Amino acid sequence: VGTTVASTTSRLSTAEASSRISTAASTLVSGGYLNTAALPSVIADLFAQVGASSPGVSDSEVLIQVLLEIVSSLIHILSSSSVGQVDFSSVGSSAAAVGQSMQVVMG
Amino acid sequence: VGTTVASTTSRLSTAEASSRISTAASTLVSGGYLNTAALPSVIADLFAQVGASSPGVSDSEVLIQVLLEIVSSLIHILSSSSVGQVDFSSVGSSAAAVGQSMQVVMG
Repeated sequence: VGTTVASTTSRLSTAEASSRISTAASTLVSGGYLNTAALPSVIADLFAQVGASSPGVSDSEVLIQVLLEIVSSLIHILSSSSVGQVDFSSVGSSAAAVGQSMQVVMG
Repeated sequence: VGTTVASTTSRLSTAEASSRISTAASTLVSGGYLNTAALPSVIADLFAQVGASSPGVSDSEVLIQVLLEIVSSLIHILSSSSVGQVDFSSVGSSAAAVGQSMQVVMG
């Protein structure tokens, strides 16, 4: 998986990755916060745009790119945030929400 | 990669993943915000914890688990956050930070 990281990172350092990330973060917190109703939408989009440019790529490599853009977006958001008071009793829904989104990337 | 998602999600729904996520988020925003100095530390930890339980697993499957816990944590945080004013000029460092952390997971 190592060599795979050096492949997706090379394409993520391009202007293209910047645009996608902007749309992923712009929609992720569009309404004003994290919308699970878009989580699966953004993930499916990124994998679609990137998957269309590299159809001969492997499901793995393409996957590493989808997560690279997703994190890059949400991450850029926290940079400004301050992380107030979060309840650990939410991790359950958080892990479930993400686990369900993956279902949209594979189908 | 589809079958891989149904494999990591099955183990992520266990109390084990819950704990890991707690430390991933508790430390991700410990100081009060996102610390890039820990980004590579948390990712390397999760990959180690899960990698120690499933040594016969594939670098791919194990990878999908490392990102599943990371997102579950950060995500659980936003649930409480309100996402103030974020600058798109931060995406660059965001994508770079994550793209650099991967190097700590495989080296």
